[PDB]
Amino acid sequence: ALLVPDKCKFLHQERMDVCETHLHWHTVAKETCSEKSTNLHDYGMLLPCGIDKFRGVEFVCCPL
Repeated sequence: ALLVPDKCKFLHQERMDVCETHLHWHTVAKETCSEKSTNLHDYGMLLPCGIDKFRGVEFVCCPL
């Protein structure tokens, strides 16, 4: 479980049809925080579908 601090927002994204890399998900997360002028505070991999493969990510974006 992730603590959500200092008025940051919690976001999850999950696609049954998708089994992708950590590298993929870290970018998605980072591009989503970035897109709203907020930083990626940290993240977590959802549903292992293989070595370095997952179907989702949860993450925390904080205000600049």
